[PDB]
Amino acid sequence: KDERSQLSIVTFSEQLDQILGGGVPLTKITEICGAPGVGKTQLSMQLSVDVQIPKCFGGVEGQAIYIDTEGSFIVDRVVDIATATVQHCQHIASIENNAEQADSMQSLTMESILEGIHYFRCHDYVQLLALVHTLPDFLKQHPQICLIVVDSIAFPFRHHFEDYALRTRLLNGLAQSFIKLAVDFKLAVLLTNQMTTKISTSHLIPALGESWGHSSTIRLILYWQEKSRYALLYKSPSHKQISVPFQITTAGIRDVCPTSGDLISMDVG
Amino acid sequence: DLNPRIIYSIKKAHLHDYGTILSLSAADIQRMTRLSASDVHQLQKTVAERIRRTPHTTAFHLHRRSGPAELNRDHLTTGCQQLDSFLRGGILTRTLTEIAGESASGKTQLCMQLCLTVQLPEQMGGLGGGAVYICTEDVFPNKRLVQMISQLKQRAHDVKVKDICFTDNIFIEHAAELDDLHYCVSKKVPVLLAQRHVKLIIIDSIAALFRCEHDSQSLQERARLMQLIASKLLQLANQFNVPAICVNQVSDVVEQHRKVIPTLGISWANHVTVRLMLMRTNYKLPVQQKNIEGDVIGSLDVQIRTMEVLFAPHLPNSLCRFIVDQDGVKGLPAK
Ligand SMILES: Nc1ncnc2c1ncn2[C@@H]1O[C@H](COP(=O)(O)OP(=O)(O)O)[C@@H](O)[C@H]1O
Ligand SMILES: Nc1ncnc2c1ncn2[C@@H]1O[C@H](COP(=O)(O)OP(=O)(O)O)[C@@H](O)[C@H]1O
Ligand code: BEF
Ligand code: BEF
Repeated sequence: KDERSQLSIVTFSEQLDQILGGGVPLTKITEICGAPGVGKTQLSMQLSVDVQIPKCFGGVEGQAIYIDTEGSFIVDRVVDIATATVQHCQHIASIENNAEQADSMQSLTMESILEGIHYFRCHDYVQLLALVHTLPDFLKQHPQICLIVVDSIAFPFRHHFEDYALRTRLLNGLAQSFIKLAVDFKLAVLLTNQMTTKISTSHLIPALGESWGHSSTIRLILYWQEKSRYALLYKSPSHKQISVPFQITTAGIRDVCPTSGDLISMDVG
Repeated sequence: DLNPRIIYSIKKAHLHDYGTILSLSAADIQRMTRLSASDVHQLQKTVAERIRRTPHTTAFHLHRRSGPAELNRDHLTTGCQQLDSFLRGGILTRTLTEIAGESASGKTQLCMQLCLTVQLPEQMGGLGGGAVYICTEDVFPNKRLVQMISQLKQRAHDVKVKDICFTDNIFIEHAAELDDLHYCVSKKVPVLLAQRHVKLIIIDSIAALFRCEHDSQSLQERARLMQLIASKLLQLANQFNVPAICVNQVSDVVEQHRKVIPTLGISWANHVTVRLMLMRTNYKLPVQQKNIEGDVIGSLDVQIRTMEVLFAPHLPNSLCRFIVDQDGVKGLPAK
């Protein structure tokens, strides 16, 4: 309805922003799946930075919540991405020569970007439910928050749950909780997910079973092909099935060439 | 647990574990007890607030580093400045670092070197504590360790390092089978972390114990024991602020029918924070042998080896050369 509910968070890869519909959409759930090292945490860090891009540079100019359940949030890496994002905005302000942009760069620093990343560390799945349930009290106090990252949603639930049906309603309780948070506070919910195998040539599938992923609007699979990273659009409202190449540099998520990359694939129909 | 008045329904409702409460909906609470959304909301609010959890902070605090102390990590030096910069500081605490590599690639040498550097004072890049080395394969190479210790004391020009008794603070355990390794990690190691100030956990090798069972009932059991051992390792690393390092044989010839693939599969990989791979090359480096009071006498060849970052949250997929000599593992300047 309002103009905030239709905004999107850029990934700094335009090829990625295409298949996402302009970026990671607010008020929806976006899911990132992939083998280790493919870039789930890299994309999570990038979005936590990109959501803070000021509106005079075309950004949402919000803040981020980073819920880290694996412990792979090394702040020295975020400094890399934050530095590069500020340098990119500084470049725009210099090319476009607008006075408001030059004013934004006065307060747009790597440190301010770090200050816009609210960080929560969960060690077990019980701490995650306790945090999600106390989030409304926190978000009402920080209404400028436009992004919630859970990195990852899968890791706390890989234990030997004796009642997998209990794990299922645990995951669906969270999926309903994140959908409600996404609409009620008009922020993007980014969930990262691990891959697992299936025996009954073994192949990889997203974790948490077939009961998981229904409440996710967009689902991406990051994967390697030769020595190149790719993002397969697994689930989307457009129903199209696309793969786009991207890369991960010291600056963060970027397009592989400026510019290059396109495939087609689809489903019935 | 908190107030007894709302309790009259949940004690009678067969649900007194704090974790189980937070799963179901407020209307489902009304389904189980004759309570209102006013009570169902306040019931789950107090439970969620009761659960102890590390408090909120910002990335800026992590950078400063002025948030909760249990979120700070420390760097353990590799002993070489060149490898330390390649790792942006060295081995990180509260992480699981996997060191994979082919046979005689230097995996054991590197781990033994960290058993020395962990004992250095923090000003020198150490963590000021001992190490536990869990062996599943060969006998520990004590002759090689004593050589490295002597070379370290000889080359250190500070009495603070010379007066360290390295052998007394390196605790060698042998785990013959997968179940025994789980006992050692879950029961033996925490004693060392608490009572003897061990600041480094090494397992060499977790993959070797996956030798030959091949019973699916065991294979479910083999994978069940992996998750438990890997989860316990991560839990100890965070709780005691120590690095956990697992050595793994990279299984080359079957997967690649010079390219390589680590052994334990994707379920194991999902626990690894940083995975490095060591390989041998055919190239050799001429180095002058000079000893101490005697002088440079001639050149000998050392094997040139590679170290590669397969994945890490903060490192590029870079490669770096290194060698092994009397002192241990030494990096080579780029490039
Ligand atoms: N400082 C850096 N410079 C360049 N690339 C990096 C840097 N840090 C990490 N990367 C890339 O990102 C990868 C880590 O991705 P990550 O998101 O942690 O994986 P996962 O999807 O398992 O979370 C590394 O393997 C590396 O290729
Ligand atoms: N004192 C030394 N000087 C030079 N090279 C050594 C020394 N000790 C061992 N090496 C080399 O290290 C390799 C063995 O390394 P090791 O730690 O056993 O690796 P891995 O555990 O992967 O077999 C051998 O190739 C050997 O040539
Ligand atoms: F660091 Be990634 F989320 F595996
Ligand atoms: F000595 Be090595 F770990 F094979």
